[PDB]
Amino acid sequence: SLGNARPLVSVYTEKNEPAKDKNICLPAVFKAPIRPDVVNEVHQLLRRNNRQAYAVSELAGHQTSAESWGTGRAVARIPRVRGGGTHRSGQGAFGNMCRGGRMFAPTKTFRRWHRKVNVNQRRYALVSAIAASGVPALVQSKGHVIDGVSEFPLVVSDEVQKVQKTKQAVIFLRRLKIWADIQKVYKSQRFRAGRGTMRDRRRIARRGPLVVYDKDEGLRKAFRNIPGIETINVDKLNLLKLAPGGHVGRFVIWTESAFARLNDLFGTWKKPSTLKKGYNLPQPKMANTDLSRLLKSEEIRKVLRDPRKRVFRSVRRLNPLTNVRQLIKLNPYAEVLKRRAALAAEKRTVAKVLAKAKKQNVELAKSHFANVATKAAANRAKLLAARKKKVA
Amino acid sequence: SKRVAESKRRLKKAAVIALRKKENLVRAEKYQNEYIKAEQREIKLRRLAKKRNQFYVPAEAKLAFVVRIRGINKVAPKVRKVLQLFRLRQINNGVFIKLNKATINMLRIAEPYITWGYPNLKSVRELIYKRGFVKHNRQRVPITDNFVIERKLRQAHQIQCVEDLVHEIFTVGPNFKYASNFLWPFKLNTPTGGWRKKANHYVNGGDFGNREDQINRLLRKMV
Amino acid sequence: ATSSHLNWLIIRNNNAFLLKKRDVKKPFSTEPNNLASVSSYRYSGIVHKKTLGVVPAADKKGFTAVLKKGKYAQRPAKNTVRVDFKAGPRRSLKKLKNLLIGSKYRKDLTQAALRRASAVLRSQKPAPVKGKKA
RNA sequence: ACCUAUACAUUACCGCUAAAGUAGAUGAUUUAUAUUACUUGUGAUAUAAAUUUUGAAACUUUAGUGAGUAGGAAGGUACAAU
RNA sequence: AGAUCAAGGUUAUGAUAUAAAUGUCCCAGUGGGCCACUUUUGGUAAGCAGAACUGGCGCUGUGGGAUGAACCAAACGUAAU
RNA sequence: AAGUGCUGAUAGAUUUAUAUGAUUACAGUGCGUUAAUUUUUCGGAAUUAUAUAAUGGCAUAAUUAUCAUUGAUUUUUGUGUUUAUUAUAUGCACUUGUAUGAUUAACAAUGCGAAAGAUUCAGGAUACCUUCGGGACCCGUCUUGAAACACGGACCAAGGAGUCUAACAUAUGUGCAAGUUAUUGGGAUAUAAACCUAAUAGCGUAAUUAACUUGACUAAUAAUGGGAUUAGUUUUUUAGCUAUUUAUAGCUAAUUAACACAAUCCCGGGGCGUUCUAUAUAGUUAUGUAUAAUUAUGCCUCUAACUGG
RNA sequence: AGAGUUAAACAGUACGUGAAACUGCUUAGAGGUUAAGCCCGAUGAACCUGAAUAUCCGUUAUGGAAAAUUCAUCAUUAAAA
Repeated sequence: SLGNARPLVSVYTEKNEPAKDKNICLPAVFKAPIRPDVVNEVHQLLRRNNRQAYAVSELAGHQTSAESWGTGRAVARIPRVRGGGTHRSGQGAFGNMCRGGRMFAPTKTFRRWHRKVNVNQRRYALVSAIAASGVPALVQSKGHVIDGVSEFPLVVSDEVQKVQKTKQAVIFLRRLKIWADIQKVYKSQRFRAGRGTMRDRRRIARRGPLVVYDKDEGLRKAFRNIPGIETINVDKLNLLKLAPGGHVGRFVIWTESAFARLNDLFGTWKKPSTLKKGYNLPQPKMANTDLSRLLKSEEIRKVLRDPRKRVFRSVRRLNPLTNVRQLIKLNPYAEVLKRRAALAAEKRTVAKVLAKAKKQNVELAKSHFANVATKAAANRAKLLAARKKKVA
Repeated sequence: SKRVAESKRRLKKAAVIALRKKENLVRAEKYQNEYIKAEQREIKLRRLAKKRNQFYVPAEAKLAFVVRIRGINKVAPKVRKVLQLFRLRQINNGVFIKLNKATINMLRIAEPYITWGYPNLKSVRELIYKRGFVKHNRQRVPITDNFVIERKLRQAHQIQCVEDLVHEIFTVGPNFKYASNFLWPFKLNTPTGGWRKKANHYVNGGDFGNREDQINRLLRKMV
Repeated sequence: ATSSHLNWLIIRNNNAFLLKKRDVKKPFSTEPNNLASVSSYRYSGIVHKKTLGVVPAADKKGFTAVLKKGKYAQRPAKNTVRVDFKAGPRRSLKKLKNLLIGSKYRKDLTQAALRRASAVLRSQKPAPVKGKKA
């Protein structure tokens, strides 16, 4: 929508120089969508074109003359070698199970080694790489020591293209605080763990920055022998440089006249491009893309219904036939029938211990007459019934 | 302005929980006095019809209790289907069944894998109190209180208490179909003391088919 | 463009600091601004200026120099470098944790940051102790 | 009476399957207390202390459930290279 | 035989719903079967030959029948009771 | 059938409930009317009215409906009646109290992670040896069925078998969209890469005939036009629900109307083909014809074109 | 067999590593049953792994020292956010 949105990119020069009067505007590729899923899928494929053929000799296997010395000779049935006298006899020819014999399907030259990616999909893989070469969260997650740099995307003046001796390049990469990255590329010069070490790849290190110049006055020769850094020209812009491995966001350095051309290559949000015929910058599926302000939000939290705030687990089934406390929770009336028959069974044992007052007549001291003495005070309920129940 | 709202919720959820407990007391009191006037009437009718020398038949039984008794293999595709529809798919599962001509001819079909009989009130109670579970969107929720019957069945039937389940099942009510399909089938366990043959009829050996009063005495040792 | 959720789903798995270790289901970032060192979404190098951490010291033992986030004066397109500010409390082993709650109020890392400065101040101490047993 | 299965049952654990919940943390929540509007009474404000990220590809809750050749699908795992 | 109006009560046996409905890949394998109740044909009979139904074995362990592909119980995540 | 009144034993006891959500509703204890009654006297003890619909009991009215009907059973109740029964009328504090958050915790004993130094208690079929009990046939394969008196295998290390390609088809990912696709080439050029790019060319955009013919809805508009079954957005009024200023929302629907996506199910309509049929045809436009001079205009129409169901 | 050489001869011409198959010797325990192996429960011997500090009816009552302070009721001042 915008093309502006952070619309002032300061330019720096050789003495780390914040101050110009030249402040150019952010060239609107940098809002276009970062998509590492398409960048990885263009990278997977496009670097299959620097790739030449391996293939085994198509006569390996088959210049014996072995016929299957065939059943019934107590020995199995492979083609065995004919001769006698050379001790390669009979000895097993032609099969992949055999020593000497031809491999399962031998590798040919007309395997598809190279590939064609669609050319908009290259441009919508370069665009996501350029757009992620700003955004220093995604440079810093390639390693890339960038916490000395003073801007993103870092733009140096055009004068650095005239530099000519490499001593005056590590003077330059010192002053812009990016020497500490190419000092990290010195740290990881190692040896490979292959088979590389026999086959002429005895290592890389990691990558470093990428000086995107516009006109090599002497720049490319001046930055050759620094290990880690590599430069590029704005017209070319290889993707396999700007996202090494499928992984967006190499630490990049624009010069001034490099940076001022990106509003032509991939044109702008307003108009198409002039240097790429008919190209039109890709539109994201989600323009605002900040969820924590989308969910914040007061345009949405006047709709939301149910923030169910308990958990409600609390589960265990008790037993309402041994745990009495569940009976009175579940069938509350059944509490009554407990206090009715157990009260009525109380007076039964009261009556049957008074059957011993038929027999031995002992007490009745503080134990069982006191169980029945309350009836005499309970007589007053019937004695009030003759005087207080005659009020209505 | 939230704390004003919740403590009016919290004190109207209290008054409704209080107005269930008394309304589930005097409703269990009314339901209990039915089961005293009922069985005392059938004493009164016999001690009547003896002196008038008539024969008092009692009522034929509605409400069976049907329990799969035997085995999940070697079963034929028409006893395989009746016993699916009776929800009896394991050994020693039991469901409540309303008896008419239309399920009795289905208990006839599934007869050698089923023992059944007509249950006591004590048997109806002890099966939903000790073993009794409940369907909350296919989940088998236990009982744990009588909110969990008040939830799904008070708004569209008038069952809210646990004794309203027992009343809708002992007296086979209009909401019977709702309150047997509410209860997940009773996963009883194996009777202590045992079975007798499991695969000769109750009149010959003792299991499958109508026990018809002795589902109560079996369920004593099964629940 | 730039938001901590778009930035994170690019970084969620293909990171350079995330270094998951072998059984433990996907955690550990070795970031310089993590302070509860897993990889969450909001314990992270750049989550865009909720980026607090707790570093010692430089002078052990007294300090914990705290890199406080260098915030919304920055995009954080870089700064004529600012964006780590390093206000470092000192001099009292359990007063400064009140002076860190007192300092910041960015209530998402807050109890997981003074949970870390304690666990630095637990660690830098033990020089004149763990000695004699005579 | 009693003994006896990998069956039945109640529990712990593993998976599966099916549902359900959580993301305003310059927020939420406690405990006290100062003040307070005061509505009797309960809230709102200040103070002091306290708890409050999760590869949201996560975490939390709940229930059922588990035979398998030929065979198919998912998720891991060993080897070597870019 | 239809196209729009008017009237219609409480939706019209029972019990069930481990979700059902539908495309594509007609994708893999298979296209030698054997056993058994009851029915049955050829044969004198057969652990023979050939069919109808249901269930099994094949693919399936465990308990029982001393023993066993199919019998009788029972179907199988690791454990206690 | 009731708890009737218990007494014995057994095994078991998830839980980082904020390592992103009640420990609170319950009930239970300890302070603040009354009065006699009783009992022990050291407590307790008992007592009414205190407000119910009253539910059960009695009498009676009343009606729904019935086994059998002298009657009984009810049903709706209603009144009176007293006999009982039950619930509600316990705030404020305060407990180490009970419950409920898959209800295990209180008491003791034993023993010190013990500076290096070093014991106690539990556990360890790790991978074996010793001692017993139980179970226990040899794998791979074909087969209806293998421990098979079926085939291969004495043993061990290395090797060893579902691949590249071509062309389709479906599914999924991605880019652009009536389009798309550099890649045969060319250009720039940093190097068999990447970039840029003119004319085509494929495939799609329109089909059907053996072929020649012909070539897609009444219309400046229309998703199988129309019809059903439609998810969903708008909309209707109604009580109505939370908030209400009683404004404005959310809710069910009752229910009005509208468009009805997708998908399937029915009925059409067009293109082309084939066939019947209308034309008896008049007639529709021009050559011709009428004239002037291919030309101008008349108009009949021998001629071709054209209309029709 | 001593000695010597080397960093090393456990690198001495099978000359780097030096696996399995199979085995001479030492040590340990044991031996008449499925031929041996093996599963599961335990076992003797042997070796081994793990083990704990702020409370009942509280991170409460209360006295000693040390050091020191953007802390106070502190106050100004200087910043950087």
